Amino acid sequence: QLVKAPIQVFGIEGRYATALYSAAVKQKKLEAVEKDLVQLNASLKKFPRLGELLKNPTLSRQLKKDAIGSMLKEQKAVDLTSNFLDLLTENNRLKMVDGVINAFKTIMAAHRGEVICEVTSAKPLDEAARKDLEVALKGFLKPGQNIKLTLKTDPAIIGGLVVSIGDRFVDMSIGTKIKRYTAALKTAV
Amino acid sequence: KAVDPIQKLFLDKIKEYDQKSKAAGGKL
Amino acid sequence: SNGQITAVIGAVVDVQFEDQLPPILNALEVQGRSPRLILEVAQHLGENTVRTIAMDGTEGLVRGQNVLDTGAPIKIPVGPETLGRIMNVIGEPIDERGPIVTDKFAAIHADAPEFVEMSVQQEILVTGIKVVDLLAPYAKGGKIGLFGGAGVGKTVLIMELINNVAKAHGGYSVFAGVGERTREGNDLYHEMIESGVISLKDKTSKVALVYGQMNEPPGARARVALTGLTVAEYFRDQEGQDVLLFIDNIFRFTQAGSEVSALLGRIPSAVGYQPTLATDMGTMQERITTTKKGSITSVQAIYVPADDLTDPAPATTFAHLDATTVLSRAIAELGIYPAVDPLDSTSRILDPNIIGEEHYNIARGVQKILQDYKSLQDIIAILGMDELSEEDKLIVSRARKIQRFLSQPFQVAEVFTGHAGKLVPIKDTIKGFKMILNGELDHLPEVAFYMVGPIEEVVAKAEKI
Amino acid sequence: DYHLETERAQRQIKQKNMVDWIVRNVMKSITPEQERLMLSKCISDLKAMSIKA
Amino acid sequence: EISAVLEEKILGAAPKENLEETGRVLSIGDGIARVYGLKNIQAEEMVEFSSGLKGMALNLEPDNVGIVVFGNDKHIKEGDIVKRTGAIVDVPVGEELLGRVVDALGNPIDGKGPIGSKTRQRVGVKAPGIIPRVSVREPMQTGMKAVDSLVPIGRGQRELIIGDRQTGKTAIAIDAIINQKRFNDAQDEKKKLYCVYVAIGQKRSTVAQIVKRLTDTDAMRYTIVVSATASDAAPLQYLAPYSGCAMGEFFRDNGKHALIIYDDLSKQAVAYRQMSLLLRRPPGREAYPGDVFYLHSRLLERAAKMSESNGGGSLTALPVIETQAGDVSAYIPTNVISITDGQIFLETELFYKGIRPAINVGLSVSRVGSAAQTRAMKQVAGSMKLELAQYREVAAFAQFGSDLDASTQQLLSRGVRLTELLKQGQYVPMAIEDQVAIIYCGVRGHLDKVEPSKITKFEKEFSQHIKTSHRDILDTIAKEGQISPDTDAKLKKVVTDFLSTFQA
Ligand SMILES: Nc1ncnc2c1ncn2[C@@H]1O[C@H](COP(=O)(O)OP(=O)(O)OP(=O)(O)O)[C@@H](O)[C@H]1O
Ligand SMILES: Nc1ncnc2c1ncn2[C@@H]1O[C@H](COP(=O)(O)OP(=O)(O)OP(=O)(O)O)[C@@H](O)[C@H]1O
Ligand SMILES: [Mg+2]
Ligand SMILES: [Mg+2]
Repeated sequence: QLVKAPIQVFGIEGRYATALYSAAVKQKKLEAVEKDLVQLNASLKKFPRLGELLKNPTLSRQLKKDAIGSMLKEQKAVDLTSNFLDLLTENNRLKMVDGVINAFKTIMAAHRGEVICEVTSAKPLDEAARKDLEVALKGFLKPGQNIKLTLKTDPAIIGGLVVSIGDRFVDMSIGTKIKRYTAALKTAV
Repeated sequence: KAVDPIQKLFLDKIKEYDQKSKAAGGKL
Repeated sequence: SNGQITAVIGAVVDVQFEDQLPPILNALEVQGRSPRLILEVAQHLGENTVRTIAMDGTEGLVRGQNVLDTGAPIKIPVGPETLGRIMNVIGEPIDERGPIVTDKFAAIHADAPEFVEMSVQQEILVTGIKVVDLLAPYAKGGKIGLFGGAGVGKTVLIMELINNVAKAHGGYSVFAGVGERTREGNDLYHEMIESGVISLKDKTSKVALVYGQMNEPPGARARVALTGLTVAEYFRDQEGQDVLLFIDNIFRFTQAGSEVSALLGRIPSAVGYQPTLATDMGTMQERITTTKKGSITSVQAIYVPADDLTDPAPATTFAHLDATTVLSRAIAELGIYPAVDPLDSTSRILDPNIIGEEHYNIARGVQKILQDYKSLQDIIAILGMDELSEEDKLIVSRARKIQRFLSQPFQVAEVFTGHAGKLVPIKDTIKGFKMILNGELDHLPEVAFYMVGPIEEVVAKAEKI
Repeated sequence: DYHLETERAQRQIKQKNMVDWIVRNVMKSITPEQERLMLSKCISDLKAMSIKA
Repeated sequence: EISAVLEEKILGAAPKENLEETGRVLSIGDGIARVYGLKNIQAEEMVEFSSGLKGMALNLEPDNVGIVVFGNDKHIKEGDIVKRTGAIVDVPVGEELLGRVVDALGNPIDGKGPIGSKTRQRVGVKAPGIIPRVSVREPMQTGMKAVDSLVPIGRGQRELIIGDRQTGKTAIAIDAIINQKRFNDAQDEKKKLYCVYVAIGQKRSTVAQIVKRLTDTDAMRYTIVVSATASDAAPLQYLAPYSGCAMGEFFRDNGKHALIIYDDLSKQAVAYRQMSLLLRRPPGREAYPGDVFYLHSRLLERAAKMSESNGGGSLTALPVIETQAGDVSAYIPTNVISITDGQIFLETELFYKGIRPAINVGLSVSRVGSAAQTRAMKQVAGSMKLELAQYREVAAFAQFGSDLDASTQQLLSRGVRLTELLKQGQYVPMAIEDQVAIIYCGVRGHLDKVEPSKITKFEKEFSQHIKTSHRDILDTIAKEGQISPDTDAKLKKVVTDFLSTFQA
């Protein structure tokens, strides 16, 4: 018996992430195992020598679990994350330690109900733009939801607004709108 | 019932082209 | 329990269940479909996911669509209520005559009858076709295969067998249209209602029609032969009847299995076929047999691809048949109809102790002259007829007379040929070939032997010239 | 047929000429106050679609 | 004028912006795009790429969606936006497509403007079953003497045009399209026939020359040309027979009658083999996939004659198959022969000798047969079929027959006149009354004194004399529907008068 994940994550890396999520939610360590995994991933990014050492297939797994154990005692990881990384180094699966962490981040984002929003504008703006954009994006929210907003700048769309949601997308931008109008001109008669 | 400003701009460019073409005697 | 669609690739659908997996060969029903879409479980993939084969089109299926487990394999109506009706692979009536109201149902997947339940008796089934009745006679209760390419004539031959055998038959008939023309299904259906074999007025019908044609998806074409078997198995077992089963054509069952097997993730076998070609065919063909409870006389048209008899699907079908009738394109291009190859058709009852000494000796005498003709044909082709003066020319003259006399006009081919159909008793057949073998008709022209049934019509045609 | 083909040829070159003239005139006529007005309309249309549910 | 059309096209092309469920391209190559997302997408649903290309959702997988691109895969990059169209793959259908040349998606390519169709029809509709069909009993008039007499085609039939390259397969199909002008111009709507020409894998210049031929002969008014040429992608050539079939199934399901030509299905099988091999599917015979039979069977089975409870319409298919060195025993032609209701075989040897159309009489089959031809043609072509068979048997004795019997010489002389009778020039289809009269003269012995080198000139002049001086004979034949012995005696007299007036 495994607890159903909030969203389906695919691949072998998603299988490990759902196994870790199910084990952490059967116990009461969902927030703890997320905190040390994020701190572990931040440690691996801040020290690329550790990432090259774990992904090295020449080194024996005893040296990998010792290096994992030495760098996880400082994280104060207790039982789940230590066994999770011991399982990753028992198999030849710690080459994608970034993959399982990213998949586990995706599960926990949907656990809190956060929906990723991507809004693209030609020029950055705030005050009047950001206030109404937050309310407009909040109108798509069902109860029990959070907004993860990512703002992008791109002059190739002339102007307008290219706003995307977790699965939905619109192209209300000037560049695409004049493009289909000119296409209508060429296909008029 | 507000129209698209790009559509209004496109109609203005059509009218501007038509006025300049009739002022040029039908020439390009 | 209740499952959800995980993956749709062609006719193969992957369904994931939560509590309990359905067994293999179980029938699953998709919920949000206005017509019934049936999935048949083929294998367990792990992680509580089963891989199924759809019996209809898979367009419009989304991932996560709810799938219900029926808890049983595909059950189809069986009994007297199926007589005169047309049903599809899943037993739904497609004759627009209302539902098939019956209390009897049977799963299309059943075990073949055991070794104890086998009948060893062999009796000759007289057809009225001279080449069939002489060289490869059919057994009354037994498996008959009609091998042939495209256009050599197998539907015509199997329609002539229906016209001759099934009209005067004390029992029931089942026709399984497997991957053939829907036009031919419409022609056969109206032929039955016109000949009285299907009665739309009362309950005197004698044939049940099961049709999954070449417009159907590969899942339906690979299971509709099993539906025709299940109707015929009920008549043999639960009623003790002598049943006729016409399948046209059984190659489409194997061909549709290869199309599904590409999507089942199997390593392909020889000539791109499924690895389970012989085992799937063997499971299907061993259910079509005569037991001690009842007898099934099965005639199975068998398409050969690219006119190749060494193709794995016809080659494995050869060992499943008592009598084989191989139709040749070279014979059909000579105008000889039916284009049965005399030196490639076997019967397994061509025995002196079964069909008689004179029947056996005439059949072996005919085959000996035709085999000698084939050996001499290379000299005839390059050099010419100048060979051995009297002896070899007499062999050629007799063999060409025999080849013409093997041809026969069919009653079902009378529409597009003009020649009246002939039903020839087997005594007249062996008498006719004995006259040719004895040399009593060497003076007749060989045109007189062509497309005439009895030997008295040969001499009457010669006198007419 | 000559007058029809002459009319069609003149219609085709006039259609091509007016297409490139409109494209050049639309691209060269970009104003920031109208761009902010179109940005506000895009936000309002996005807010209207969120309400429409 | 032009400004008003330009203005109304801008106002009519409203964007109608709304949020659409979208996906992201993971990997594009070999004509297959793997797309991340599209949770609620349907199987075989049409999608839109950001570049404007359409695609069909072929594989639904847990992590990705495999999409068959209807175009060149150089317009699609990894990370593009793929939008759901919300509908399974369909094309425009209707009478607005008559006179228009379109691609496999139904988009116009002849530059005559948009298509004002109000209806769309799926390209993957299953064929009609046993009950809605009925027997084929209405003639299909190709205008060819050798076809309409010896291989008669009916309405609702699938007749294969098979041969080698440059043997006249397109010539037969185009003349059949041109011939229907005499029925479409008439007021009898039951004999009206619409045409759909599907060009698969051909040259685009060849399609343009075909459209020019249809336009000059005014056969374009009732013809739809679906073009997926050799420069188009393999999915476009794969889709085009089903797109044209859907356009022809509009007429079939609405009480009208349509003729469709797939020129050619051998190139569609090559395009489908390319798609199958690029999808890593197991190759079979001649590297073809196992479902290459189901590729043509699900297509051709939609050509059917409907019952009176379904409107009485029909769809007639003329698939084209190109053989290699006259090999009809190959894999793909044997598949189509097992699907269709008979084949018309074209010989390279007859084509080299000047016999055009180079139809093999002994190897051409019409499974429908005489059930779908007129009484006058059936009564005369039955005798010609017997006489051509008699000439075929005694043709081996003409090689060395320095001295031959009078009966055998008569059979040889009659067969030569009948062989010269079936010859017919390109782009000149004949009315059924003209075909019946010419075949009747050659089969009764009227041409035994006419030299075989002057039969075609006799065909023009004697028919002209009948159409001018003896129109009462044609009126009697049209009223009776056959040939009476009294009309036989009158035709004997006017033939004797005509040959005596030409020479004496
Ligand atoms: N007994 C026969 N007498 C005369 N002609 C025949 C006979 N059998 C076959 N033919 C000819 O061959 C054609 C093919 O007929 P048929 O449909 O029986 O072939 P088939 O092997 O079933 O081919 P397919 O693969 O198309 O189903 C007929 O239409 C007819 O022209
Ligand atoms: N009856 C005829 N009279 C005169 N010319 C003819 C006749 N039939 C065909 N032709 C000519 O023969 C040539 C080949 O015919 P066609 O192009 O129709 O054959 P095809 O099978 O379509 O060849 P392809 O392989 O190019 O498709 C053409 O130039 C055509 O004009
Ligand atoms: Mg058949
Ligand atoms: Mg051609």
